[PDB]
Amino acid sequence: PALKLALEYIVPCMNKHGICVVDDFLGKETGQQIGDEVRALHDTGKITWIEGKEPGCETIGLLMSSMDDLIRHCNGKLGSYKINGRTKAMVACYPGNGTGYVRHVDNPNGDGRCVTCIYYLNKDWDAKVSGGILRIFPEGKAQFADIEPKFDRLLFFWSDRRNPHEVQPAYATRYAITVWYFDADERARAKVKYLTG
Ligand SMILES: CC(C)(C)OC(=O)N1CCN(c2ccc3c(O)c(C(=O)NCc4ccc(C#N)nc4)ncc3n2)CC1
Ligand SMILES: [Mn+2]
Repeated sequence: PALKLALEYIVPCMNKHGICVVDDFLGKETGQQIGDEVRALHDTGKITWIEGKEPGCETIGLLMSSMDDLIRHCNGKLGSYKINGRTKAMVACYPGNGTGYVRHVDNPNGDGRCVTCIYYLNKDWDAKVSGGILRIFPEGKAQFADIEPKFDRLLFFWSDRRNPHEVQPAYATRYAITVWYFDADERARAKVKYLTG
């Protein structure tokens, strides 16, 4: 029921808060398969872009298609964005070496990315021992939000200056897939801007 989810939760949740969490996105079996697909690429070789239709990246493609389907079902009711495209999936490994990520904005200079979309692959993850908590600071709010990189969790937020985020140090290696959805007008203007100067 993606139509229920998008329209009843994601959209109003995003328009009010700029951040939306969807736990238990694909289920245990589906998630661990995506987890296993990532672990395979890490070890063998076969921060890298995955198109979605490679050998050993099928369930990654399902995730992406699922991700996409939810975006479709929002019916262009996320802000006033015309999402007509996205990046490839960034499959990254995040070491457990007690280093955290400095507070940043994902899209600071209007390159076209309007929505950050992140899926976490950390089974039985316990931030109380392992760390790696995401702190987001909604630009014009009295509160900030700590968010665990929990298994089978899907996280949406505005990529722009509204959501600066840092990640606390972790003491165990982490896996997450990230996708950025483009606004049509914004992405168009950035392309011409680059070429025109
Ligand atoms: C094609 C076009 C020019 C549009 O985009 C690019 O070329 N990009 C997009 C921007 N970009 C990156 C790369 C990396 C980025 C990045 O780790 C973050 C970010 O908040 N990371 C922290 C983090 C996230 C998950 C987990 C887990 N579990 N632990 C820590 N946030 C933002 C990040 N942005 C570099 C590649
Ligand atoms: Mn970021």
